[PDB]
Amino acid sequence: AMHPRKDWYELTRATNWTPSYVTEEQLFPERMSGHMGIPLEKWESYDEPYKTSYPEYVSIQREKDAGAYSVKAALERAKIYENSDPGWISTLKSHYGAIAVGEYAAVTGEGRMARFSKAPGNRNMATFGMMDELRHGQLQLFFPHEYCKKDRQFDWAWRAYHSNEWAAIAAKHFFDDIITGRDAISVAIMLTFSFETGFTNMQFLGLAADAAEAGDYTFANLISSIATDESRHAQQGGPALQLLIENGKREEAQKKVDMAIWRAWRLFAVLTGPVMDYYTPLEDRSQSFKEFMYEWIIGQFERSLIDLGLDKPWYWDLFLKDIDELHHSYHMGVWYWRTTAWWNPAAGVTPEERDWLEEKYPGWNKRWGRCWDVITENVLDDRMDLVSPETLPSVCNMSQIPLVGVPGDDWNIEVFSLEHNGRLYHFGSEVDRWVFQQDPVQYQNHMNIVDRFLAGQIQPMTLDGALKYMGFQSIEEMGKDAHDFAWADKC
Amino acid sequence: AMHPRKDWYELTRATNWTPSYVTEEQLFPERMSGHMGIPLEKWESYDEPYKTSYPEYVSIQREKDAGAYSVKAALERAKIYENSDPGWISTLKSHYGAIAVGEYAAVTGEGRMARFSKAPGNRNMATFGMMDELRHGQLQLFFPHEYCKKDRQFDWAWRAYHSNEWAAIAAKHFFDDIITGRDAISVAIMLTFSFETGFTNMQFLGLAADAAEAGDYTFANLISSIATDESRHAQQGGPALQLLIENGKREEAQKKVDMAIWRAWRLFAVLTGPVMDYYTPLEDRSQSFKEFMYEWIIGQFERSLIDLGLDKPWYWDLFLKDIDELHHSYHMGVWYWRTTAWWNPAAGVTPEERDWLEEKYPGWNKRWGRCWDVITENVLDDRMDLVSPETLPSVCNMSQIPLVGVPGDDWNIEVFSLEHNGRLYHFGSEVDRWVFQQDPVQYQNHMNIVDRFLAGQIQPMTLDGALKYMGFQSIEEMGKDAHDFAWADKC
Amino acid sequence: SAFPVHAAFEKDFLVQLVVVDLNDSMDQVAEKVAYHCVNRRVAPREGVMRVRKHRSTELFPRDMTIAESGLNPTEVIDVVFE
Amino acid sequence: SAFPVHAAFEKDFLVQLVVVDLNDSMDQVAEKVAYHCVNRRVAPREGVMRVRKHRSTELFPRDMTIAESGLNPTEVIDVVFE
Amino acid sequence: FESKKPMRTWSHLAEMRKKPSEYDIVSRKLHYSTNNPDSPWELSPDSPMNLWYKQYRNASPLKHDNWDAFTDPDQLVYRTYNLMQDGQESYVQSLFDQFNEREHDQMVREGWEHTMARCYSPLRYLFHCLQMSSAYVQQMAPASTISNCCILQTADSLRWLTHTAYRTHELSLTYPDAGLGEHERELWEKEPGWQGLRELMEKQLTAFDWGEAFVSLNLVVKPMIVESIFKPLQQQAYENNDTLLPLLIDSQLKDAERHSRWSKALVKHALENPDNHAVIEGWIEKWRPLADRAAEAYLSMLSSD
Amino acid sequence: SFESKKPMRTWSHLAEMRKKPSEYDIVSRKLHYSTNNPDSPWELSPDSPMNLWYKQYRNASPLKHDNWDAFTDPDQLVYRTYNLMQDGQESYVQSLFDQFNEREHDQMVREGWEHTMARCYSPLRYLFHCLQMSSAYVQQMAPASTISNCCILQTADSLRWLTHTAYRTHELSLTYPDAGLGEHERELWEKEPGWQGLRELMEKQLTAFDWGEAFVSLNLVVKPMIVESIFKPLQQQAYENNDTLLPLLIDSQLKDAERHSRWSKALVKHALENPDNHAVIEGWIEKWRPLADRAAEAYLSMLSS
Amino acid sequence: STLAQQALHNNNVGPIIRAGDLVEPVIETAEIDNPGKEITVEDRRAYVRIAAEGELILTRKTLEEQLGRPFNMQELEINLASFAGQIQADEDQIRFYFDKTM
Amino acid sequence: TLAQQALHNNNVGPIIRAGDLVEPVIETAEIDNPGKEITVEDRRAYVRIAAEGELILTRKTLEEQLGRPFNMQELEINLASFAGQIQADEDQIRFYFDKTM
Ligand SMILES: [O-][O-]
Ligand SMILES: [O-][O-]
Ligand SMILES: [Fe+3]
Ligand SMILES: [Fe+3]
Ligand SMILES: [Fe+3]
Ligand SMILES: [Fe+3]
Repeated sequence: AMHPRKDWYELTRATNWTPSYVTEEQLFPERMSGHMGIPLEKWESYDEPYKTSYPEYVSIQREKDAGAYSVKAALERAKIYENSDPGWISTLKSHYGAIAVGEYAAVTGEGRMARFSKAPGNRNMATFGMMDELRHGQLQLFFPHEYCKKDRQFDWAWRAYHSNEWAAIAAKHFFDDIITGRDAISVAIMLTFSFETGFTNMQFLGLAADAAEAGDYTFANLISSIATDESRHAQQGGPALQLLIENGKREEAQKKVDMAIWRAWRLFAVLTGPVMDYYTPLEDRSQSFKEFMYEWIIGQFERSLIDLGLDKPWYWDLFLKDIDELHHSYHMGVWYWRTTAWWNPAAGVTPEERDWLEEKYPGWNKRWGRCWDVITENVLDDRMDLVSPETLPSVCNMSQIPLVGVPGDDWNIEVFSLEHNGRLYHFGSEVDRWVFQQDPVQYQNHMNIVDRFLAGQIQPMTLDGALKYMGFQSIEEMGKDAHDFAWADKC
Repeated sequence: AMHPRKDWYELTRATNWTPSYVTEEQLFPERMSGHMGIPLEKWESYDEPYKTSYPEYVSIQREKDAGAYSVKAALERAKIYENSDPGWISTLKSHYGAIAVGEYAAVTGEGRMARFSKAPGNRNMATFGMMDELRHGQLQLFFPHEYCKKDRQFDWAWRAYHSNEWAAIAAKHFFDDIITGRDAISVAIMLTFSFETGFTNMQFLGLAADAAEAGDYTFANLISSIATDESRHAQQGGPALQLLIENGKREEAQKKVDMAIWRAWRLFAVLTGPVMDYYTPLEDRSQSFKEFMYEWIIGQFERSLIDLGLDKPWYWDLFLKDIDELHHSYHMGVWYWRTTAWWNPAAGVTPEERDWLEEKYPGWNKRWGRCWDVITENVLDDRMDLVSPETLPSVCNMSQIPLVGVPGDDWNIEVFSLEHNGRLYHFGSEVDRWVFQQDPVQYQNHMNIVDRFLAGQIQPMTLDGALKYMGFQSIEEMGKDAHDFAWADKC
Repeated sequence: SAFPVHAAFEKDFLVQLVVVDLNDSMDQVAEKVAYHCVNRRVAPREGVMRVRKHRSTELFPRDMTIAESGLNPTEVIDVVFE
Repeated sequence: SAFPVHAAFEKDFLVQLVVVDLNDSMDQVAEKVAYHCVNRRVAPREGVMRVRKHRSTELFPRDMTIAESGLNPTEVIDVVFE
Repeated sequence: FESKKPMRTWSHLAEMRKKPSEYDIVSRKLHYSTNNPDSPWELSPDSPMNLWYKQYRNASPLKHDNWDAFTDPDQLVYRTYNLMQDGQESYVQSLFDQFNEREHDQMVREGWEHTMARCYSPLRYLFHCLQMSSAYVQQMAPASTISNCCILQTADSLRWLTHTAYRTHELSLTYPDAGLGEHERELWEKEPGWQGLRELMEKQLTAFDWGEAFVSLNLVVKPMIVESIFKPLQQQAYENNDTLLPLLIDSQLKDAERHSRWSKALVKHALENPDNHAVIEGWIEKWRPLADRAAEAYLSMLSSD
Repeated sequence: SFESKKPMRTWSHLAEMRKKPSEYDIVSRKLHYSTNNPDSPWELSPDSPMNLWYKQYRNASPLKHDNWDAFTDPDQLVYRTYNLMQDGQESYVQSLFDQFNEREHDQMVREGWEHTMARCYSPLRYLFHCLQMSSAYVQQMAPASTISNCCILQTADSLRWLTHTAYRTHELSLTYPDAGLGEHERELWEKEPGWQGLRELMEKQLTAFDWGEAFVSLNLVVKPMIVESIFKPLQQQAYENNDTLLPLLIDSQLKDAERHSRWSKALVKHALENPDNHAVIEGWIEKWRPLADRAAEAYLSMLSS
Repeated sequence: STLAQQALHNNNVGPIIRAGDLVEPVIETAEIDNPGKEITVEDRRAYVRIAAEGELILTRKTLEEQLGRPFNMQELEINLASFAGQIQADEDQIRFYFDKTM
Repeated sequence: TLAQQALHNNNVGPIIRAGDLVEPVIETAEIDNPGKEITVEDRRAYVRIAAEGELILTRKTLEEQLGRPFNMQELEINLASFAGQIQADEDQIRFYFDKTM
């Protein structure tokens, strides 16, 4: 006979003890552990609600990978790359470049917790979390690897995080702040709770729904399988949050969640926003970016936040307004500076698409539509010099993304600046400025790509010089319009 | 350490002994075993070239099924049923009805050898063969079962072999002749060698090629996985063949192969021929039926027959002529009597398809095209009572398929008749009459469906009565034109 | 009275069961076969339809009856033009 | 000498790096910013282009130079119309 | 002609109370050869195979008007059989690997290799008889749910055969002078302790009635092998410091208990017809003295010098 | 300016390999971008706390190599093949647990063995958890992804051993409820002399934050000591007390431990390509050897009493 | 902002099942195991969002019968891509629930 | 005519179903049969790989072309058919003909 897990599970997490040959603080130093002075005894009530055991883990994950790889193998000849819309291929390039090695970075966040969390249950679930992020990183290298021979841009599935390309810097700045650069309890709260029960669902399930509409079942099956792991190890954050609230640390827990959510929002607005409203072919848009946001972040994540005993963030109404506006301007920037991307942005402004954008965001044509009109006329007149930039955009000192606002009829743009220790910083939002002020030593001597440009670190100090600095190795890898402006035939 | 197969395999087939308490002939009776008087000791030299062992079998077959089912699950929303051309859906309905319970019957053919073959290696490989056909029967019931809720015609994946529908009778008459109705050595030669290295590849790999072109990867992946099993257990036939030749029985071996090949040919000209040249949409036709025949039957199977020491069958030149002509007439019969099928035949005679037909079969338009001219004109003039029959086709007493010839400008039709024991039989070729003469006791008192109609066993003695006798339980189950005659609007 | 035969009509693609009567002339037999072929799969044409045993060289006379023919039930006949 | 500013042009969607010179008049600054905006993403229009410190109410005099202005390198300015 | 809507499952399952299981969908009512009593197979009604099935299946004294309602209590399909056995067989292969690493065979009590050569290695003939016999019940049984249980029992018999072949060879590497892998056929044919078993199997393999084949094999022969061969070998191995054999037999006994489970479920299904009790008891009594003779001869050889 | 180039068959960093890149090469090599910038390992302020940590404890390690990324796992394991391998081994172990429980194995151990287990075996869950935490630290600090990947799998293996011990402690408690099994292990780990050498060693080893010293102390000192002085003596004692389950279980764990020794020795060989590293590693080995020897001595004393 | 208020002020809990063979069995199980709850289903083709107000239970026994093959509760993670509500899981069932009412 | 030519071939080799074994088997066929011309006919759902008279696939080369551990017995997962007689062992599979037409 076998004995049921409920009967022996407690022994697997009976692993705390009172150190005698070193101090408790030497064994769990605050800068790595983040226990906020809560003594060891209090961490033993931590109870992970989504349990697993080593025998079940290796058996179930063997079945998950067998499914993912069997589907990839059976569809190798489905002509997805050849028959897909170029904007869909661009979505794959940006996803794999932005995610794959960041997943491998998440191994280090989970490892931080496996060594330095004072909660024995957390250290075991973080060990499975380490394994899950290994899976995620290896899958999302293995899958795009077969396209290297079609397109040098898929090399950026591996190369992006090794580059100084501006969007790789934005992703690394975020993940190094939330995942690899903070103590174990911060990781539990900012990564597993805030990011992996919130925005990760936009990218791995919202995009899966678009992939299924587009007919890419290898990709949809892949990223939805990845999300099943996230659903288990993301449950490490809830009990840590509850522990901090019950030990007098509600304010600190709220601040970390507030910070983490906003940082993820700005990055996912530039990566997922353009994908869902512009790169994905119209007929394959299952919902708009805003409708997905209201499903996954407002309807699901924010409600779960309240259920755990936390409050709506202080920036709630700022966040709702950003949802209507930010990614439209991020899209325009990524497109206008497409030569700095490792994918080929789709402009996505044929009349058919402009009608859909107007229905999903009333007033779109009077705002971003005004810029796309000038761009469209220049393409129709063969003034291609007017649709490529000769300067760089100003970049947020927090998100590492260009400083944007609403263009056109009711133009409004605000930079939120900050003098700090003899340096002038510029931020794209109130909240980004606030995030900086919560932890200046984390950020104050970092230099964004434009800071480096003006400091002489980018030679020659030209757009061409920035492209060499960003790591581009051939003309083919620089981004171009996804359709080679064939959409202008529709205008 | 583990010891390699080539270190203990011989002992797995050291299982022959000299019986003492019953006689050798009681243990292995000729009517079940078919040893042709070849003594037990001679059968010990049987050496299966495609070996497996129980531990490897269960491990590898576990992996095969994991892939088959996970691909099916990942593609369930690919919209195959709703979006596929109806000709492709009819191909699925025809395949599953004709094959699924026929696979389960092949378990009995393998079981016949596992018990009654005098060769120990045959008895072991037939045990894995029993398991393989169990797999194939269960896969090909499980996969169509999900479409039951969409279309009653998918019920025939289970029901066909329980009916007296005319194509079901043709399939059972063939499979009961070569699989379930003969001794073990006949099974080895007629099923595993003749059928499972010959025509099986037409249905499971030729069709898979068309399935991949059509975008149905669940079905392509399934039937090509089934073919990997057949490749192993079909290798039981060669060693039995070689033993028969070494022991003076080449003439008997040649007769059995000649008979099984012709019987399989007639059946697959009616099931696979129309699928490949008419039902499959033109853009998905990887090769013509005849091109596939020259690849799989002439180029591969008949060359393998020569290599093992047998001769080209005596009817070689009749076969080659048949490949040019027979399935075009079988298609016309199935379509004109479409109400008697459990699938919906596609006419496949739009001008674009007719150009393809003429290119692949020069002279097609002056033969079958003459008949399709008359049909097409009636459809355009809404004289629909002339596109449905008011009598029965005459049916071959061997293949159970209608008696056909070449229509049009060089009309040629021949029936080969035979009086035997006060009964008049009619056959569709010289070879079918010859097959009957090789073993009259197998066939002589069988009554084909038209024999039954004329003898009073079908009541009422009407086309309606025959349809009900054939097992149709509702109007929705009987075949219609796949496209509801929308093809006529292109003529 | 009822007399089943298997009949192949000129330029058609198959043999069909057609029930005729023992006292039918060959001209009536021909019309009954043609009912199941002409304007369905075979174009109409001018000419006199004749009946013969399957692949025989001889034709049965136009006025000759099935009973007079010596045909047995379920034998195969052709219907062709002169 | 080189004097980098971050400049937001009226009706554009973003703030850009534009390097002007320490002795450029405000009129010269506005034209150097307009090179990266007008006829690229912003329609041309009639009127006089004015420069101001970002979000403030007062406009720099058109004849004033960057050196005479109060501006520091990398500060944010708006280029707007009257 | 009536109109009917599509059904959620096969026509013959559509009136079940519960939702059809995987097992129901892929296993039930597949023997079309039972539909026509005068013509099992679609051939001449007096074809040789049709006469065989009319005599040995249709005319069996064991009768039931719905054999097809029989249900494997384990509800095994091909997919779940391979899942189960890949686990059990990879367990046994890992045992072989590790006991080999420890050189288990060198530590057996002196002379155990001779007892293995005489009483264990010739089981490959006995197990192959069970394999052949199971395949016969498979092809003759009147319901596909019955036949399916026999298929897996045939595969299990070959699994046991393959265990015995592997261990015979492996043991011969430590003891090359015991006849292991060389003399099994002569012992099967001539050694007194085997002749009871060989006579039993040779006569059992010539019982062609499907019902008598099933009863003699699964209710008489196979229970005797568990009780008089498997378990006494386990006890002998314990006496002789063979710790591998009891673990291997424990895994084979799991197969044997599964065979016993579906066997008993079929009997219970059959006894819905009160006439079948005397028929089953009659065949049991007919075959039991042969099986007792076989057990007594084997056990006296097993416990000998 | 820029030049036109053709697509590559693999990643740019692998395109100069002589052979076709393996699955292992594709998914494991050169993934630590935190080694690219010496001033800012992470994309934050160069003197952020975690950047300072990595510059002190990774970049400034006296163990030096110009190409740590060239390291190769001799087993070339990836996540997929690790799970394939371990599902086989762990289902083997779970099948042993099942069958030995059916046999009532724990009831037949020599009298008093349950007290030896309560004292000397069940507190190993603390030691195994320290190996788990220590392996996770070497993972996050190692300067190459191929090294870190070996550490991830070693972290999972440590949890595997912990889980074995937890399972068996509870199961043993069911036959022997009056021995403190599953109740007193924390007190033994904290207070029993035989455990204080091991607990002193791990508490100190867990505070060695230099990645090289962490690796050397963990994999070249601690883990070999556990093999020689805990695993193998426990197998011997089990043999003397008629525990036949524990030697089989430990043989499965020793398979993991030899895999850890294999990649560890491979990294040492890689590091010795720089002649300066021999003195560095030998010095750390001599520094930690005395604590490891005292740990083993105290444990073995307790196992003997 | 009132559209955002009403999106936030929900009490929907339950599983998000990815495309595969578990979608329809989980929907049927949710209906059977929560009599007197209205079960809502939103189909996004790559996944299905299954919800009820306040609490939703899936029992292993019902899921096994609706799936049609032997099933362990831990296997649900092969297809549970996300979920709304807090989770309480064991060998017999999984419960999705909220502690507060909005 | 065309038929006699189709019959009188000596082409031998594996038919690999669509999946991750197609490209490694083609590469292996070329590497392990130097001096044979390898013919490949792609039917999307399967690939027909042939050489004249004999074609060898070795385990060592296949495992190298595939990029992961490989046993010869696993070839059956993707070997949907083959031309020629088959001689298989732990180290290689050989497809071959006894006669020369
Ligand atoms: O990041 O998962
Ligand atoms: O016949 O499979
Ligand atoms: Fe992840
Ligand atoms: Fe994650
Ligand atoms: Fe088959
Ligand atoms: Fe077969």
